[PDB]
Amino acid sequence: EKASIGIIGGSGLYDPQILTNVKEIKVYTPYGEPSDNIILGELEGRKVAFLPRHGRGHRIPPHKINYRANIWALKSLGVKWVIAVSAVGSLRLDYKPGDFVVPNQFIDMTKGRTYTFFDGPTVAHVSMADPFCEHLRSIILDSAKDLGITTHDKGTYICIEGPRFSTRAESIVWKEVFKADIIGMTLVPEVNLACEAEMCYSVIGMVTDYDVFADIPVTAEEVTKVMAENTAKVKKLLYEVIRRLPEKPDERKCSCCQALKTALVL
Amino acid sequence: PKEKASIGIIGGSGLYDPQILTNVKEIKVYTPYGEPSDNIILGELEGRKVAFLPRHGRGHRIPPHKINYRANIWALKSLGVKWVIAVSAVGSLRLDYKPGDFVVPNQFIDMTKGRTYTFFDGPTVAHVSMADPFCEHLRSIILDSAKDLGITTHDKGTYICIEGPRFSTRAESIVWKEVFKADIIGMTLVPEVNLACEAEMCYSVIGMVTDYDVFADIPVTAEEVTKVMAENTAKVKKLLYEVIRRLPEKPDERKCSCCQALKTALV
Amino acid sequence: EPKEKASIGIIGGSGLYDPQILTNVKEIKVYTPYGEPSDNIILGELEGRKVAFLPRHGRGHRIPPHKINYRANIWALKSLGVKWVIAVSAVGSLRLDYKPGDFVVPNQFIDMTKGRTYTFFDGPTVAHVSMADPFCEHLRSIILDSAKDLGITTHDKGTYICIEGPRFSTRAESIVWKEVFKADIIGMTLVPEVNLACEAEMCYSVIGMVTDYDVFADIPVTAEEVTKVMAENTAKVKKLLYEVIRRLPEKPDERKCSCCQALKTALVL
Repeated sequence: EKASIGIIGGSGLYDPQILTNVKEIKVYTPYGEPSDNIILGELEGRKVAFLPRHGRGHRIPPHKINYRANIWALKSLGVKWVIAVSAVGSLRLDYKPGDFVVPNQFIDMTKGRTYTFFDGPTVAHVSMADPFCEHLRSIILDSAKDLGITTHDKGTYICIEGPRFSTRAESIVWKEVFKADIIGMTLVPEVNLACEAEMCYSVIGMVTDYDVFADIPVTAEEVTKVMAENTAKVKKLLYEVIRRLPEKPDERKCSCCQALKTALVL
Repeated sequence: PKEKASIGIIGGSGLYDPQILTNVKEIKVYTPYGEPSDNIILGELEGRKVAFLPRHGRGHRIPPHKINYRANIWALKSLGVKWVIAVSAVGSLRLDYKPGDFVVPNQFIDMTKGRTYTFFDGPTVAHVSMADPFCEHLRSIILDSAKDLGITTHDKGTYICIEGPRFSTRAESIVWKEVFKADIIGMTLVPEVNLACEAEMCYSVIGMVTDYDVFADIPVTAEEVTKVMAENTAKVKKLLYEVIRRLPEKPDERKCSCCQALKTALV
Repeated sequence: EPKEKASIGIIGGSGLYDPQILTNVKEIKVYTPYGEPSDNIILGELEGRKVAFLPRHGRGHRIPPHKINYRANIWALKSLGVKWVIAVSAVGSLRLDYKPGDFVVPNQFIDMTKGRTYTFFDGPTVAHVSMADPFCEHLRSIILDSAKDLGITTHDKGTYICIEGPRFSTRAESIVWKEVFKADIIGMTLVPEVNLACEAEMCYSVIGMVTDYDVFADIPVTAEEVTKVMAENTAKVKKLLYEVIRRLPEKPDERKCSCCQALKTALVL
């Protein structure tokens, strides 16, 4: 009924043969219900919570995910580290399908989501100049290097509304104009909320395809396919990362861990 | 007697021409999303069953951001529509696309902000590909017809869709043109085009240039759009009817990017 | 007994309002077709000028930017007869020469908000107001003439990029707002306030108070650093504000007011 590490990804990242106290729980939140029941497990004495953002059978599209419930639920369990795993399209020929990316920045191009837990009467404006948690980013990168997994160490993730994929003119713009490196649909508001909940959050992006600006454009089908072929990789990465996580992130290396001290308008 | 049409026309009122269409009948259709912008007008043109649906409603009482896009596209699909010719007034972002010229865009950039973008809210998740958002089969027939009629029609273009209803700010417009490199601008394309694609229809818009956006003698006005529009409504109707006369029964799938959109879009 | 009236509207933070310079203070509550305004409106007189103060975030700043009832606020001022609307707002800077403590009277904006209500016209009357020059030039020049006479540093032009918030920009977003969109300042409340004021045919202008550089700077913008600096310059805007009000003609000059006759040409017939 407690966990310090939260894993938000796809189904199956859950490895039942390496996690000990499995347990499934349902948590009610002031925002309705999470994408699914949360799976609690133990890994080397580390209490972990798995929450597939699309639900177990991938029934919830990006624009319908109850992001507030998911992040709130994790927070209510005591989660401090959140490792978010996401399939992403690449906007540069050197970030190739199969490669991983641990972005350090994002650009929000979503349109009708709920972006914050603060709707009033308490107004807060969290700083997100460096939106991700550096502590978790470097452990993920350290682990990726030891495991020999190709992983770019920086990158700007442009989050679009979806569900449809980008138009070729849009994609040229994301790449040439906004200078984004990778593209997806679920980062925002997940990352905003995790920050406002003062969690140390980082995303591992798995490059599935070149976006549009390429040879044979992105299909929902090729994404699901390349994903499977690299799910095994992230599971290894994931577990190795969890094995190395200190009990709490270092505040000096966590931009959002004290986000609220300076974000409330008083 | 099941009411059917293979061709859908979405534009302004008027396009529909009383005694030009022969077996005209008005119908109201109920959809899982509420009601379409207006009753649909069914008619025949040389044995071609056609459905007209003015997206703003007959008296133009519905603004761009309030259009029930899902109801409109779902209604056309339920009637058996395969081809959808969308006609829209647009502002030009380049001195060579002039008021009076038409444009058949091949791309778009979506800058809208609070509309409903899809028919797929769950539990079936779908991510339709839109690299080439329009139906090439329809675009070329429209261009062929334009050429035969001698109607100036640019054969490509990036349509940037803004939320509106207010028109762009000069700084926005400089960005749409110099940065985004868009060619024409309007407010109703998205999500109409997303939805038509998800409904696996062959869809293409005819943009009627109405004004230069902000860089022009006097900036774009709603009155100016309505003015130049009428002056060219006559041209689109001719174009329109010529296009319909030439349409094959079904679009050629090899030339229709969305005609089989779902086979590959479901997760 | 006499109906509530004001020709000037001030929308900003609490604090601009002052008991010693506005004479017949009266607090009123106005109901609108959109619900209620961010707070009760404070009516007062300044040199025989009837003024209305409306703090857009509410007196205790309990309403965030994305939750403000912009339609109610604008409609309430309109119903009181307001013709000049001076909007005051804390903003971040996207250029090193626009410094904290400087003021800016923008002449352009770029809307990057995402889920707000942008217009009073949802049908059946469709209207597309022109906004090529979004602000009211008449008010802008009076503000600038007043700033110059008071010796208050005030940039006379600028593109305000409005973001959805409430979280502050990412460093990658800020580089894009600055290098790509070329915006000069950044804030969260301009749109749809400015759209609505224009559609109401009001002569509207914002005085932006630079509070901080945005992420491309010393150490990134914090909510707390905007609170600290704002206060240090609230005194400046109050002087500016009052001097501006002292000079306002009865009605703006339509030839110097892009939105004052906005509806004549915006309705679809």
